[PDB]
Amino acid sequence: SELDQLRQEAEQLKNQIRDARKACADATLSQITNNIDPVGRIQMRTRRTLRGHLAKIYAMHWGTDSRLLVSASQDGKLIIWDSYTTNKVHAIPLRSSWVMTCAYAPSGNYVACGGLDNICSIYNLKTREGNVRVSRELAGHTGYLSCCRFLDDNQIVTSSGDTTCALWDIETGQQTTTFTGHTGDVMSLSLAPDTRLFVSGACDASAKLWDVREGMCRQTFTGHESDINAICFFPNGNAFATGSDDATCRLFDLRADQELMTYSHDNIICGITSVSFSKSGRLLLAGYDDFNCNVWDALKADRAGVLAGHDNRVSCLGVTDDGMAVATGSWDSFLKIWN
Amino acid sequence: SIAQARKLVEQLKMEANIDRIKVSKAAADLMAYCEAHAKEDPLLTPVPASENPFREK
Amino acid sequence: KKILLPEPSIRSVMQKYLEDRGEVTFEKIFSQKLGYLLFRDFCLNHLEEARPLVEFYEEIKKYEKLETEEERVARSREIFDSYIMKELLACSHPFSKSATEHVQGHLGKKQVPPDLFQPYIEEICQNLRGDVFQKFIESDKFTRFCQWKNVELNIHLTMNDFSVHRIIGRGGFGEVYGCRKADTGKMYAMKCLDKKRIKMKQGETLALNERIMLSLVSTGDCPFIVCMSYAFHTPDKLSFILDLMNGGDLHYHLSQHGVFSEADMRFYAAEIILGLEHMHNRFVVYRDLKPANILLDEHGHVRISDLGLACDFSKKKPHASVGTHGYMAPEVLQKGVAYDSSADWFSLGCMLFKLLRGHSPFRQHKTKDKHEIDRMTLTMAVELPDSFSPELRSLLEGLLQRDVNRRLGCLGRGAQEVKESPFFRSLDWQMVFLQKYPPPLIPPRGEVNAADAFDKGIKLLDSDQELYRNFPLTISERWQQEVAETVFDTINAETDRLEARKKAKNKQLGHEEDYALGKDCIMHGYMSKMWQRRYFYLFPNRLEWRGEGEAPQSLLTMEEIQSVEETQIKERKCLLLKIRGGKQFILQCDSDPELVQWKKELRDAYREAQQLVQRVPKMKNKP
Ligand SMILES: Fc1ccc([C@@H]2CCNC[C@H]2COc2ccc3c(c2)OCO3)cc1
Ligand SMILES: [Mg+2]
Repeated sequence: SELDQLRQEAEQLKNQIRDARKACADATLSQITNNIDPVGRIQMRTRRTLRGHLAKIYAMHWGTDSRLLVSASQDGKLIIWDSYTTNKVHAIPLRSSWVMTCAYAPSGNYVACGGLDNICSIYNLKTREGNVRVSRELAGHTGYLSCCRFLDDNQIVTSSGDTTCALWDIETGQQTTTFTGHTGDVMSLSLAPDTRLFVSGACDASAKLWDVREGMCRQTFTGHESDINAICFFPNGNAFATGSDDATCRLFDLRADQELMTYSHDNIICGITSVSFSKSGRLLLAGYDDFNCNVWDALKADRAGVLAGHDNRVSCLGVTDDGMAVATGSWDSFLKIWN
Repeated sequence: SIAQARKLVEQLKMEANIDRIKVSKAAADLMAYCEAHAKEDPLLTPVPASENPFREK
Repeated sequence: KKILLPEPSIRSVMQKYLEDRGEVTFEKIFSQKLGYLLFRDFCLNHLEEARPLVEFYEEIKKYEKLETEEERVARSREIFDSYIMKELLACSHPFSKSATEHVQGHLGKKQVPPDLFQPYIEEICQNLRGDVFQKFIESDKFTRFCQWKNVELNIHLTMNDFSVHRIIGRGGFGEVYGCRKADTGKMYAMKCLDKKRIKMKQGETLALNERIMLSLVSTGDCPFIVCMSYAFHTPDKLSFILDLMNGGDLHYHLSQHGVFSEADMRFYAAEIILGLEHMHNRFVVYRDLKPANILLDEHGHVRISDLGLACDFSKKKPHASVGTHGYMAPEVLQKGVAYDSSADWFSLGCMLFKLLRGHSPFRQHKTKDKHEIDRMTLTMAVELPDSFSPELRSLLEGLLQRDVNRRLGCLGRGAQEVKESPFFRSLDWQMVFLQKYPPPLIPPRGEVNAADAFDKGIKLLDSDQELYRNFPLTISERWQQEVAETVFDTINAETDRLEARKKAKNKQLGHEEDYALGKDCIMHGYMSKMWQRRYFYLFPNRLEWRGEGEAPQSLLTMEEIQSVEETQIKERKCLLLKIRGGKQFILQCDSDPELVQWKKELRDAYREAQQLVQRVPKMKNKP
């Protein structure tokens, strides 16, 4: 039939892609990195505890100044903190209690958040009057908002449980591009350093590389055996890491078009909730449902350290742009800055 | 059903026809990136309390 | 002892409570006394579009009460030629062509019945329902309705709520006292039946049936029945709060005064007839009409009392032979023969005979054997003496027929037949109803033992008290009427000031914002938690609470909550919340509508939250 041919040629193209990928697999990253010294033991202390949320924390995002951060909570608020003094700059109660994500505009002028309301709300931080007010409610997804990241003050990418991501024009309130392809809830996204590309991780156990301008999917990356809950780009933009419900993180190279490494331990059986790289890319920090953040050697795959300071799930984390600190957020309602 | 399967065929066509580099090149570039920025990474190369805003800067 | 209204935030709970019951409609609120009073205040003082509609409504309501046709001829003219009429005829929503044509048609012909303007009332109300009502619901006059309604629905009377005075009656099961309600100062009769005695003589079913019948009859403000406002009880007493009648019964007074003339009888018969008509219109047969059951007030006006033997015939006409023996109709004496209200028209004749002669017409020579009195009723016709006038004779011949088929009051028009007797040809029944006729016997002030009937080993089980658990009652119409005629206006004025002062003060202190607003808060209000009294805010995923002087710093997530159950603590119903960690959370509410609503909303909240959180990968618990 017609569906007979399409289906068998699509499976034939998949073998072709797999064949081409294997043709590139001439050496591994672990072989290539055998001669560089181990990282040794990464031991950080808690420098700040950020106290204030009255319930579980679901997300956090650092400011580009490496000082202010926004966090979102089960208590139905965003709090913006000064990590240096621990003082709250703003505490923003939300219209929906079911918030799940937040984001800080690179300029520092806006934050965004959303969740089960299926809306990405934008909050103007520096109102002409002086207040913090909701400046735009981006409606359009037909499922929960899982992640959102600003490109500038008038563009944001969002991911959703409706299995799509989208680019928005904030002024018009309209989706400029819709990114369709995932066959499961999209759980996380990460913008490439240039913001021409981004990657998403879904409950279909795959990650995808999207062209923001053209709006198409360029590459699809498989390997994980369960939900990808978290994704992050390597600092130079040519690879990214994912963290999954299968208790592994993995490194994927965009130009070799395949997985380079797996970060796992037989000890570690719980899911990963958050991933982030250190400034140089050498450390991969991942947050776990066993209350820890494990620090991996991105090049050699050994675990370099543990940040063990929360009494429930580490639900989110982020390294500052200046490299100075990691923030971990938790179901215990605290954020801690480690250094 | 039939529109969907053609849609998937054309996507896989796009994905299949791209230029790939050897994992040895890819891996070498990542390693080289890390070595170049190793000393500018404070979580790797711990800074003096003086330079640390969470201690004594 | 005075009434303290709840704070206006009580509206959060009360509006949901009332709305779940369908009690927030135009008809349901407008037809309540305090509802009408708060709605008219809103329309008269806070909404121009509605003001003249309500002004006119009230003019028509004053017109309806005008007693004489001359008054109504004068007033209908004034109303049609009035400024409000010209407002309502010259505006955006005027009266219809046919409504104005109908009224103007009757008006031009000088037929001015009490319901001349009923087409106008109906059109007014069709315009008050819709946007004007919804605007009332939004206003703070509905908030005040919620505050009063909260108080109504949390009435738990005890004896300490009454200042009880002298005894004004005595019977087999208890006594009646003059008393004053402390809330409002309203004077009432308190009939305290003794529970030990009730089980002794086995008259619980009589005590229970009196309550049911009183509630069936105690609406509509009948001037000729002793009606109930409240029923309550204490460990050993059943108590009815009733219309105060401190003038003794017609048994005492008949015996004191001796027999009454036809003229004096005609006063009592008229007032009794209107009392019966009331009950019969609510499908209640009284069954025990006799002079001991006719009370007098301070002025000599009479009311029917003691509904314990009465019966509802709206669904099942009775058959049992119930009553006092000189006064029971043929169809009642015959078991198996079902009867209805016809039973009372026979007992009236018997009783009206007694007032004249001094004995029931079937109790010849004071014959005390009950079988004698029964067969007399059934077998023979009564020979009414030559003393009696032809009109009194046609009356009693009519009322004492053995055939319901040929008996006065039973030919398909009821009281309107007994009212038409030539015996009552002098009476204006409107004047009777309005109690305008001079009574025959003004009782001597402060007389003793004027309402007495002819007449430690026992323990009350918890099974006995289970008979009385649905005994307490409050007749809404009665309590709202009592409050309106006493404390409503002044309490409303005091509360307005007390809330104004709290607003100003909250302005200065900086705390202006309502934490409940602009969010997805479901409901809020005070409760006590285990005891600290906190203000609570329920949201879809959590319950937060605060003290005074700060926004909430503590909460309980819906995913933590395993069950919400009712629980007794020191004779107070509490909510016991079971929390995930084998932990407990107990809540105490300040009123019963709150307990009910808080239990409902928490159950809905946590069930629905836990349902949802489970479909959300980032939010749910994983292995
Ligand atoms: F428990 C009992 C007390 C008294 C009796 C009385 C027995 C004699 N005949 C009339 C009976 C009702 O007496 C009254 C008197 C004043 C009232 C009243 C009823 O209701 C409003 O104010 C019956 C039962
Ligand atoms: Mg019978």
